[PDB]
Amino acid sequence: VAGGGVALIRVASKLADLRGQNEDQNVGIKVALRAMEAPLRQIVLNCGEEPSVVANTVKGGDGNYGYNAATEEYGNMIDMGILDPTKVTRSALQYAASVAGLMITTECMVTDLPK
Amino acid sequence: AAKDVKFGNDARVKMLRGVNVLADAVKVTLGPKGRNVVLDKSFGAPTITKDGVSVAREIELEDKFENMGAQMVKEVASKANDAAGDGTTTATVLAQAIITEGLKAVAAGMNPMDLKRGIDKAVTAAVEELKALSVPCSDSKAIAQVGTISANSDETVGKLIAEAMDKVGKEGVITVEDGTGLQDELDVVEGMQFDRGYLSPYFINKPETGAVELESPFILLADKKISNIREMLPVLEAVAKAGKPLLIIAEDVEGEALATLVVNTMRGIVKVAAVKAPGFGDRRKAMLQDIATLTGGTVISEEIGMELEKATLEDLGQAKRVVINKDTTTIIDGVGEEAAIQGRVAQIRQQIEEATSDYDREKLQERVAKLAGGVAVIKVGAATEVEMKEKKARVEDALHATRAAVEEGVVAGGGVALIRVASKLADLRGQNEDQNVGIKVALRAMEAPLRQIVLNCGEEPSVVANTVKGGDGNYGYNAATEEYGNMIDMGILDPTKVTRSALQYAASVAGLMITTECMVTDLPK
Amino acid sequence: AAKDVKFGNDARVKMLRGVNVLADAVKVTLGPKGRNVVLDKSFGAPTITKDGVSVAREIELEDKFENMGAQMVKEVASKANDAAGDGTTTATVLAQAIITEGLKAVAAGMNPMDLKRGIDKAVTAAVEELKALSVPCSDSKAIAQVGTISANSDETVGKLIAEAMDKVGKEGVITVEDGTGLQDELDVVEGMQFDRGYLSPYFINKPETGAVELESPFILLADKKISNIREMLPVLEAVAKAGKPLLIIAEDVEGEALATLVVNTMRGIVKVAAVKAPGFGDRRKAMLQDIATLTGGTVISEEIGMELEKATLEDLGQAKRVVINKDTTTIIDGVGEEAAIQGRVAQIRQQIEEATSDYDREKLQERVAKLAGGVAVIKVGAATEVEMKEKKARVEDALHATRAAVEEGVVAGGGVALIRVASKLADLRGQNEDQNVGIKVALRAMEAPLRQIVLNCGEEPSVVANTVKGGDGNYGYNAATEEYGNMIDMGILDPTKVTRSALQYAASVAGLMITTECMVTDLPK
Amino acid sequence: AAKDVKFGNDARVKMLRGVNVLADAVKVTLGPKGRNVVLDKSFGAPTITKDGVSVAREIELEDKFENMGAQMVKEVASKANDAAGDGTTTATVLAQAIITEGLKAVAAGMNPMDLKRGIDKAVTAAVEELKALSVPCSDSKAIAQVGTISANSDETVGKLIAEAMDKVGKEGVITVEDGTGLQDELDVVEGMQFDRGYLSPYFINKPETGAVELESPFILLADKKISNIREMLPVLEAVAKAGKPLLIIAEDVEGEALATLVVNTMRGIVKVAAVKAPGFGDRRKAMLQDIATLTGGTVISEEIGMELEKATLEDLGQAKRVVINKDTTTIIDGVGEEAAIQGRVAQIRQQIEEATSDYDREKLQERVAKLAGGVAVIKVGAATEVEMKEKKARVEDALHATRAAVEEGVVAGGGVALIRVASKLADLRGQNEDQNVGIKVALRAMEAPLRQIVLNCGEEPSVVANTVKGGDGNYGYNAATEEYGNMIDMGILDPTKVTRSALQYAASVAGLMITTECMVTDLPK
Ligand SMILES: [Mg+2]
Ligand SMILES: [Mg+2]
Ligand SMILES: [Mg+2]
Repeated sequence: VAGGGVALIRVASKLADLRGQNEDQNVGIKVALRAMEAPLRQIVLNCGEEPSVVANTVKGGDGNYGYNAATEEYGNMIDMGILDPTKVTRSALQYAASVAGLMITTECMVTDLPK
Repeated sequence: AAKDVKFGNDARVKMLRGVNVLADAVKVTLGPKGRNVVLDKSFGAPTITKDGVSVAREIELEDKFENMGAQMVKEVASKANDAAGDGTTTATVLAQAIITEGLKAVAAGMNPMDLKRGIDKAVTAAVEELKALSVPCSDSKAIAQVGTISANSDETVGKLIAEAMDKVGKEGVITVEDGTGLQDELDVVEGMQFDRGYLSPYFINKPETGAVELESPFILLADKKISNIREMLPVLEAVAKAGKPLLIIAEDVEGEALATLVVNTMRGIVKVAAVKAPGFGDRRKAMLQDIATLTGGTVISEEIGMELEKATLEDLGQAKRVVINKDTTTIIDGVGEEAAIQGRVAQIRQQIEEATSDYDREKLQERVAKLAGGVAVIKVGAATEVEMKEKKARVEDALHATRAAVEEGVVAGGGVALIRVASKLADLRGQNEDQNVGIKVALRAMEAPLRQIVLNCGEEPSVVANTVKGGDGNYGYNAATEEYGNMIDMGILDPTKVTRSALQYAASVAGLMITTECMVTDLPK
Repeated sequence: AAKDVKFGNDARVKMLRGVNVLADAVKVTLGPKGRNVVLDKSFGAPTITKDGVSVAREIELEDKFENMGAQMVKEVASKANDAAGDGTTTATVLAQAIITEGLKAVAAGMNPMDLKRGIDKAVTAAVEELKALSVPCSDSKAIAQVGTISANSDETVGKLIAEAMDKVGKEGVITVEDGTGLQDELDVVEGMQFDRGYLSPYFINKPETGAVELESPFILLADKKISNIREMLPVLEAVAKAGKPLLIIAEDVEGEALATLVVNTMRGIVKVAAVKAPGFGDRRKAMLQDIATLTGGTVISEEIGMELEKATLEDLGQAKRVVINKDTTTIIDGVGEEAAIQGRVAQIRQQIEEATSDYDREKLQERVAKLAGGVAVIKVGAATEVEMKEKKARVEDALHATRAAVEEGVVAGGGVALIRVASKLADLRGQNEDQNVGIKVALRAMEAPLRQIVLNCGEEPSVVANTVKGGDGNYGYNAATEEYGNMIDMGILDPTKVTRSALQYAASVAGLMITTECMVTDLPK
Repeated sequence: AAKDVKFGNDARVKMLRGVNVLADAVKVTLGPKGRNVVLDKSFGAPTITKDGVSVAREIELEDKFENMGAQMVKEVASKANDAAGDGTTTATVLAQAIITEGLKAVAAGMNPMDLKRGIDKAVTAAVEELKALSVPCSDSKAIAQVGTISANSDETVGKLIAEAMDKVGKEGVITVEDGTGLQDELDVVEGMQFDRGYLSPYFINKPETGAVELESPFILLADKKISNIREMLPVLEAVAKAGKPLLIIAEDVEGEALATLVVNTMRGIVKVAAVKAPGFGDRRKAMLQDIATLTGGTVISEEIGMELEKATLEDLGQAKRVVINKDTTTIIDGVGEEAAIQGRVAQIRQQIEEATSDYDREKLQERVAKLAGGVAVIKVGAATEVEMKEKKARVEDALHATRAAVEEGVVAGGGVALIRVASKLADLRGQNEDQNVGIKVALRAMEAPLRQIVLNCGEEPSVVANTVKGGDGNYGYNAATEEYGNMIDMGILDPTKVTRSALQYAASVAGLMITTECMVTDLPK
């Protein structure tokens, strides 16, 4: 799939109408969708460009169209040769959401005393 | 007193921390989705306001260096409001932006003087671009539209202002007063206006407008400098008995005399205000006599051998109303006989024929224009007193906006005019690299107003700013409705004078602060 | 002075901490099982009260930001009591609930302005739902019932109020005085009432009601602004000799004149009160002559050339009693000749015939209604003086409740009306998700009054709230008897005006506080 | 262990503080009027040195972030000395200059990556300019001149080096040893040199040159990785009895085997050093056997089934001297019979005939050149032992200088070549403004060496720097004599390799440090 973090922002854009059983779940959805932009924005931030503007333009397009962070031009990311294995992007998201879900639902922590 | 002296970077960051407190306090109120500021009053409940000027007045800091920084920007930013009736907040936000990026550059080791000269070059260029972008406001239809937009989409206000400007002209004098019923009124009366403000800000009795309003006052006409109250006592006691306020127009009031009249008005033993007589030299003496004839008083000139001690309340002229602000004094409805005034006018026109110089003819022509022209008086009517006072305020505010619109036109509001103008000056360069940075500092600072407005709305400043640069002319972002289009058509505009004044004043103080190497103030204790 | 400036979340928590102190102090008194609050005075034993208004006025906090928070809610919550005679405590509890949940949402990163817009939309909807829920109070039977319920199940009070409103009408003026024996009295006399309150809260001599009562006072009628005490010395000295109190009705009393009169009354050398003249412009001059004919005084207009220094006792009008509060001035039993008043009335009924405008005839119809209508005077009787004063208080309190009930009807009390209306607005939405949260904040806040009442009773708020939502109409939980049923039937009700006013004022200040980004106050020391 | 983590600017100023301590300590020694640094050792009187390398090795800081800054610059600056035999101090002063100005730019808000790319572009360009400015050093006359200048104007040293290079060629191997009397000696012996350095810096027994020098050592040749010392014990014990040092040439020596050998050498129970065998794969196996034939030892290959435990003293080869530094190993005067070596050479020349590939022939030709070529040995003679050791040091130092001069030529010394090259790159630009600043940072940094030299002399850096830019070519300022002229003619020069290496290594770390956003280190605990 398209690399440079645009695959995650692409699929998040397709899931705007996704809802759950209640309002709390709906927020949980929007939290996840908004988090899927974090990789792209960070890549763009490291380049010294505005994350908001690039994220905005990438959402505008469809498919594997995105922002090549190296050359600072938009186009088909697969064609330009900026890609990731689907397994990588999938795995990264699922593992991220796994630990995030556990931490959000943590009410108690037990550890040894400072000294 | 022993002084605390700071230098260089140490001094400049103190100023910057001061300007930040001011700017950050005022800039929250900017735009249609502007936030509230709560101002404390230890005699009742606190004020909740979205007026950036009200907030600015309150700002004073404990650190004396930080305070100096805040007071410098306040001083200059307020001059924008004095000129155009708007854009103190804008001037403050611009100043913050220019100083912040200016000091970054100074720390990067660039010459302050070159930075200043680069900023100034970008501003001169930007002002010319504002002229180009400006849509004129000439015909009565347009005057009504601008008055309507300025008065919160109220067509009755636009109509009032247009009718008033039709009576006395575009360069005419227009007053606003309380109405006496539901009906609005428009009358022209014997009056005059000259460019002399109050001689103390402590005389202000209407703090909203920042002006002194005297109802049915006596006017003292002195052709001397009053430094002592000793010579004023027989006159002050004769007006205290008549129980009416007093305007003094002298060559100057200063020293003992000023201080005493400040404290008396504040305590409220006698309501008094003071302004310099208009002009200087021979022409001052002549204009004092013009006001004398208008007001039906006699000038008390020490040159023919009159003393202020022997002055009686017969000598003082009187009008229905006087309004003084920081720059101007307006005398409204003088009690002068039409015989005397028309006689004075005929006497001036005689001198125009005998005048040898062009300069002399022009000066005499602007004296006759004052006497002959008079003063328009808009009485604002409404159903309830609360509605009447509210509408009056909108009329005064719209009047100032429309006056400014007539002078220099209108440009896209919402901070769009500045960002548009800045986008046209990408290729502007200076004498060296340091000046080039000074330019880019200014151009980047011109986005600050828009971005802040967009930030207050809760939208991304960068994205909006980006889209607005894409278009051309008066195309911009309506922050209220969240749609792009022609800003003038959508009715979001500013007088070109406002935007111009805000930028020039902002760049003035910013340039001075960037080129400050030393500060001196009293020590904390 | 140097200021302390706070921003954003840091500022908003301070205000919330402040409102919590106010709300928590006042809300303990809410409901039939309300708790006592002990208020300290350093002249005697401390006061024990269940009056939330008494508690609120005492609350002032040391932290100047926290204080500003408390004073803002006090200011606005008190306007609920001014309008309807109840619901300051309710407004405070609502304000706390809206602010708390509002600020949680702001911290979650939702736009304050949208939250406000959502709250406001929920309120507008809720007010209409209150209109729908409202049971009218028209017939004199119903009036007596509401008066009885308001006066702590005393049927004598209900009868008194019903009989009074039967004589002077529903929109008639009704006064309450001390009785002269066991029997109650009811008399209609020459009188008037206009919407102008005291010009200084320091005139208040009956602090419980928060009102100025003057017994057999002279009334000064001046058609000018009084700024100096110099011009009212001959009149004040003439009033001191007669040893009667003085009411001043002028265009305005401000500055040194106001200050001097405030101090004089507090020292107690002369008892005086000042109010603005009713209306503005030409209509003011007319109404100032109406009170002149009623009292049997003459207006001291400077327009036809009369001075205040040449005003004797005979120029002042007089009445048997004047009652002034924050909004209203009532003139009771004037000494005007029936000939003069009936003549003035006939004169105005002449002008109604010659009136061209509908607006002119309705304004003249107001003035005739005041002069012709007069004022009802209830003299409350009892066995002892202690019982008499106690009953009088309940009559005044029930009178305001009944007046409000006549205007807008009655709804289920005990905080049930609010929770009922909130349950009907589950499907209300706004323009975006932020506004939707604003709605849910408001809806959830409307339960706060009920829950607090239930909490004070020692029952579970969530369970009761749950059951009340289950039912429909004016079915609710009687907190006194711990039974469910028709709240109106069980005699637990509020005037619709009270509940409405409390909600709208609560939402007003809450909306402003949520959209506050900056606060400015003096420095701790 | 728990870590201390710093980010962004906070991290980068720490590194700069660390680099400053290093650079400031080392840069005082720079130039002909360089100052002394006193280095404390707690076993005698302190060292007084003008050797910037000696100073650098001592520098270690308490603050762990500052230390990291210093250690990074040390690490790479030392690579300059490894390559060319000079310019660690120059590399350090350059690095300081690039980092200082680089971080000023980063704080001004310029993209670190672009700054780095601008710096790198300026350096690539500057290296090309150095090649253009370079005067070749080819003929034997020039060899002697450079050797003389490098050996402190001693013509005997220049001749010695020239005569040595005449014997074994320009790409020949040359050693320097202690003399046995007054006369100098030059002999060519059976030896070899390969590009593998010590496997631990703790093997260094000559800390001044930073080298391992073993006298009459045994050489162990193992075709395996040695991880455990257990397999080494029978060989180590046999060597301890003969009482001679041991060189281990294996595939690799790591883990417990390395650690044990490090501790044993530092204790001094057996003096031992370890290096990797040259090359990799099949080429490695062949070259191990080349060393075996040369030293007259046997390769212990586990491939054909030999164990290291059954290795006796006869299996080890021996030479008269081995010299190992960070990059190179030189085996001097092996005890291999001339029959066996010439036989091995003849055997390889046979394989050249049978070789099909050109790559194979070139690789075989390298191996023949090593075996057949041998090693030149200069024995330096003098009257006293003190004079002999002193001259020997100057010869070693001049030899490295001359070798470098032969490879890439010479350019103007005294920091002139860098300032000259920088002056020719004024019009160099990049892809954006950030890269342009990156270029100007680098060009301005290239002046740092000259300015520091001039500062140490007590003259004004800016004035001298200004004059040197005025001229062209190898015209510059002789800091010793305070005269301008052709720097090469005056005999103030540097090998082009030195100046090139110093600049590239300086820019290497400066680039990495500028583009650092996070640092991780252990806690102060
Ligand atoms: Mg304005
Ligand atoms: Mg009440
Ligand atoms: Mg060397």
